[PDB]
Amino acid sequence: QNLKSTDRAVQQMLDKAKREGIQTVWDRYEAMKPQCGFGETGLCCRHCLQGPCGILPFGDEPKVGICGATAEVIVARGLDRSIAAGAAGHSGHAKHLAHTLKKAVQGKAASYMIKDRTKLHSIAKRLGIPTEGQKDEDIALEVAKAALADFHEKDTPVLWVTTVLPPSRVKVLSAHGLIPAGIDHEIAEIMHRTSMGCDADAQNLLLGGLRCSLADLAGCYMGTDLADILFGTPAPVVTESNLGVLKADAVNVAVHGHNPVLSDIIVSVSKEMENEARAAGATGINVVGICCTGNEVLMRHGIPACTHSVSQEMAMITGALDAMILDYQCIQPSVATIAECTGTTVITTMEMSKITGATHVNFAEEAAVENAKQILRLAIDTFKRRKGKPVEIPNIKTKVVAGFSTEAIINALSKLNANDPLKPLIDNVVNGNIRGVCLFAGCNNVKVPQDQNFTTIARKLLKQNVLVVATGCGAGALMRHGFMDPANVDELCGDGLKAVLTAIGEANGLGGPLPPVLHMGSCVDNSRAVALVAALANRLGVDLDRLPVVASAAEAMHEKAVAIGTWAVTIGLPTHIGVLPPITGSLPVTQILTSSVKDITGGYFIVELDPETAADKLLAAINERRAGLGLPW
Amino acid sequence: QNLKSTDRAVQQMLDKAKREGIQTVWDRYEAMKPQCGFGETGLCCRHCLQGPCGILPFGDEPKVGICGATAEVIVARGLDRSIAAGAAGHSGHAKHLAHTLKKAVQGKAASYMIKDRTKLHSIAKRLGIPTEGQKDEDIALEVAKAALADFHEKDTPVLWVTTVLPPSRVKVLSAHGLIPAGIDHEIAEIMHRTSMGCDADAQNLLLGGLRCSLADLAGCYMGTDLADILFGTPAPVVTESNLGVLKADAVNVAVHGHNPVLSDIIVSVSKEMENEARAAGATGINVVGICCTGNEVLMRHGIPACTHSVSQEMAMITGALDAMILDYQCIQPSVATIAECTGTTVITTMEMSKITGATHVNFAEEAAVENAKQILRLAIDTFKRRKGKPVEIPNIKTKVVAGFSTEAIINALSKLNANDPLKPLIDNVVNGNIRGVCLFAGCNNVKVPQDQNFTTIARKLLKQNVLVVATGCGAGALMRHGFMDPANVDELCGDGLKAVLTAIGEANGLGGPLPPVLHMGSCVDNSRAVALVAALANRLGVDLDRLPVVASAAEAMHEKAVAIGTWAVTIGLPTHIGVLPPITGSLPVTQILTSSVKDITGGYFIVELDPETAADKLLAAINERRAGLGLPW
Ligand code: SF4
Ligand code: SF4
Ligand code: FES
Ligand code: FES
Ligand SMILES: [Fe+3]
Ligand SMILES: [Fe+3]
Repeated sequence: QNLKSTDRAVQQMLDKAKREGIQTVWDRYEAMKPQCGFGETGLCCRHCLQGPCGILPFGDEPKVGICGATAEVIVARGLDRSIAAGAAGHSGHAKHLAHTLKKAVQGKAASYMIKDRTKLHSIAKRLGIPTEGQKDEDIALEVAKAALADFHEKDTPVLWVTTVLPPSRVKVLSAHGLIPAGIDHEIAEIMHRTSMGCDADAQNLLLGGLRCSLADLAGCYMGTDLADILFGTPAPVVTESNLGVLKADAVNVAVHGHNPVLSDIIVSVSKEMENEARAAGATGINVVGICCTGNEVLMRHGIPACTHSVSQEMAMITGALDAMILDYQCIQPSVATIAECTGTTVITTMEMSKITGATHVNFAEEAAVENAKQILRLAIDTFKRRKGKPVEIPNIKTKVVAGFSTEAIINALSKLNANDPLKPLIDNVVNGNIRGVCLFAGCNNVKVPQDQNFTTIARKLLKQNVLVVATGCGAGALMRHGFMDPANVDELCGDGLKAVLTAIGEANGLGGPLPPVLHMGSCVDNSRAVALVAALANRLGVDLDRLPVVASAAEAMHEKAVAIGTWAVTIGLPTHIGVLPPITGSLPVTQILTSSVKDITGGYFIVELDPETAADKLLAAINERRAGLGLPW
Repeated sequence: QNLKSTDRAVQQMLDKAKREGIQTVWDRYEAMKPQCGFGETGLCCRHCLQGPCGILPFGDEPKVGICGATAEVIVARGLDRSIAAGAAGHSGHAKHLAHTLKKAVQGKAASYMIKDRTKLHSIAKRLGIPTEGQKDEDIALEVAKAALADFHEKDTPVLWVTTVLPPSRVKVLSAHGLIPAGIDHEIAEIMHRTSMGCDADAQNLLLGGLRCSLADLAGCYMGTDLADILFGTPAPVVTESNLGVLKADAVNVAVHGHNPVLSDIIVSVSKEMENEARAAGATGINVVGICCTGNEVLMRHGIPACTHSVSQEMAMITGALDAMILDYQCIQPSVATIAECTGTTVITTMEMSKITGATHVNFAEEAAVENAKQILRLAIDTFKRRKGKPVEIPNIKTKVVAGFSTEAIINALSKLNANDPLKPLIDNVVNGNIRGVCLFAGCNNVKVPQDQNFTTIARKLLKQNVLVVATGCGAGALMRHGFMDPANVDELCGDGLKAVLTAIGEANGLGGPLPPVLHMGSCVDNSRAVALVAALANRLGVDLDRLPVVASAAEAMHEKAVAIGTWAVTIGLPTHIGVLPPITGSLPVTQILTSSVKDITGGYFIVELDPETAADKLLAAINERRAGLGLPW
């Protein structure tokens, strides 16, 4: 089981699944091997009914697609389509929040409201929207109108790109025609250009991909901003993670997926439904989190995290999960089958995201609280059905400190310098206490033993004094292995990083250091690390491609992660990916994405499947940036 | 060579290619076999880095994707993505025309103008735009603003759907939530819902696909309307087709691709550049057409058609093609390689559609005429370089009567009944002279011997008195085998159809019948047959799914053809596809698309690879509609 996951509770549940004959993601992976080399390398195209076209990586024919598409064209077109799909996911998340805010301030969804008015004012000022003498409701109405308008062509380019990156960075990208014209415009234009008999030049295609990745960034940043306006900006919180956060004696309700719009309401309504759950004979309603929706309610409300990503099925294997409430993205459709063996009620709520065999509750913001009650009532019923059943929850959980938004980080730092809060952090970079900054992002991938790359690379970087922040299921992997527990700072962090974490935490009324890794939220909250990095850039006078900041999608799975890696490259970062992406069938494209892109954006991909090597390479990139600033290392 | 193409000039040029060692689409196809069964059946998914996932059509494992995606989910998601790519192509075509019209009437692109003011007024009235007391330039400005606005969410659904279908049809589609909210909105939402861990219900996914296909329809209809405003509505014209339209003694310039925006300017400017071409020693500039751009200038200006689709390379094999001017869509990137053997200058003109090895001319509407001169000058130079070279143009050409827009058809019919022009046509349906109507649409596919399905099915339907109309490369296939030559009416058409064609043509000052097949334009001008069918629906009081109208993508290749077949099904038509689409790996999805979709839209797919069988099935569907109206058959 140790080749499947490094998580001990996941191993316990894999044993139970094998005992009980429940098929798992790892079993389906085992039945899939050997996987196809054409697809694995990118050398396969189906954008034509003349296809499929396979191109051998090496040897004799076939050497070219039927229409004459070369290997680099096929590879570049495939990658471009996956960037557009990732952009479309983060896009739809943010679009739906934009509609929710619009509905809220127009009196149509009373379950929603402006919870963060300082943020609303910040965003409106950054966008050039006038605040002075305006009603909050009208400022928010303008901010939502701008959000929706960034999806199409207009007078201006995408404001959630051009107003969130330092002007020098915007000038670099715009001299290469990389500034998106509208989010959905870019997605559709990718789909156009990559269809048969269109763009057939790898450089041209990859430039389009960089532009589309920035559309994805805009969607992430939009979603973050709007969820913060709607639901509050995260501040540091203490909670727990892993399967042991489940309780045999409560109604256990997992919120799963990505959009917090419904699950924040679920969190707030379950509090009221406590008394009714307890009339059914439960101790209460125990809302836990899975994947990014879970991270949203962990960041804002301290909801404990049950599990993430490749291991989501294992929550159900305990027999104590009574409801799994989905919205969309990264939900294994297998849950709906597995529920028939475990008694969990799987509930979808989004019209475009349904799974055959799952109960559907048609969620509308205009009836949010009503929907919530209905859904939790189903959960309560399911708990009744397992009154006295034996459950096996592994008694494994870690302590998690999280809620480190960029605003929270800046406030924490301001306790060391109120008038120039980024300065303490910059000072410790300059004197070597902080070697650089590494963002861990992305998901788990069944091909990599779960969390192994995240934890190995993290361990090496922390010993070398790299400040580590994390999002999405990368945050999830690090939190389930103790990396967000301050009590591990001694074992994990080199002396200088230890000193800075201790200084900031003791200055923040915690009596202890900050945790070894700063949890910055969901996959859309990858934009938060942009806002931090951008701010450092601005405070220092230099473009992003000169900062000792790096990013690692250590176990990337989802098309969203490919779009995110591509916009970490486009805004200027060295960007490790720890899973093989479908680029190795073409040397020209690999060369562009790992080398010559440096001469356009300053970022570049680092493709490295071995995590010790990947950590060396990330440390080398950080130290190259240090030397470029004239710093020691 | 006869198993490759049924076109005699294509066979001559295949012989020359084999002689001279030039690789062709058919050779690359031969090197591709045996093709992959997973892709061919749809049972393959790469929307995850955990992939590729192959699912055996039959047998043991693998039976499910790694994430638990079933076979019908994988198949439905693949098909949905190809509908969105087709929609994105027709979408971008129409978007670019919308921007061109906007630029024209704002004084920014003087090479463009309102050429059809009657059409502009029609469109503005159909859209609810006010015409009375308005400047043309301001009406057109409103019409372009509405065009651009149909790409995103707004007060209203997509007007190029809801104002072009009969209200009963709009009510049917809207009771199923199939009315698109914005063209690019639908494309992005498909990309969202089909990415990993989202929609996992085949019915839900296929309903999304129908909605996206209607976005594609909107894009087609928009593109038609705007090109008609900008460039004139086609009226009947006489021209020629096939390779013999090339002339050894002229500068031979092929316009190739889909957007007429540049090639109409090329047509008009080459007239002036005649004298300069003839100073180089040519007889003149001979502009010929390939694929849909060619069909646009054939429809409007009588430009002769050289070739289409699977056989486009053969134009270059003559050695007499001096320039091939591309915009985008269905251009085999092989042209750019083959040009090095044939001396043709391949010129791309669109920023998102470049081919490695081709000269790029950056075309801007604001400098259209200038760009044209530059491009034709390159053509002229290339002609000089082959002064005295031997060329082999096959002396094979057919006579083509074309330009049968819906307006042209209605005018022609109005010579038999001025006050009720659809009535003569309806009368002859009712008395059996016209059995029904069949639209041939789509491309050629290297798997089908070129034009064989189009010509076989056409022959059978014409003998049974079916009125046949055609677009795109289906129009191309029928025109190159004589089906748009009135002199073949006797050999081709049954007695009643012959009588109606003779009556209309002799009433239209032609002294002969109309041609056996009505050429209605490009792939976007598939919308023209909608406008005709809709009008018949409205004139008769019945929904489209009650008319004896059918559609056949007899040799479909491009993702655009899949979107077109899907919106011919969604607006209510029996819709034959003559190439295997990637649906056979899932019986549920095949059942939905060929049977149970009848109970939603009234249309259905007819998948039939044998053309004699396909013609039987199309005749049976037409006669089923006849019986449903209570007619004889
Ligand atoms: S677009 Fe080209 S490479 Fe792709 S399937 Fe079609 S013929 Fe093959
Ligand atoms: S989305 Fe599912 S079926 Fe598709 S590649 Fe990923 S794991 Fe396999
Ligand atoms: S041949 Fe395996 S990915 Fe297509
Ligand atoms: S396995 Fe051949 S299409 Fe993927
Ligand atoms: Fe996840
Ligand atoms: Fe074509």
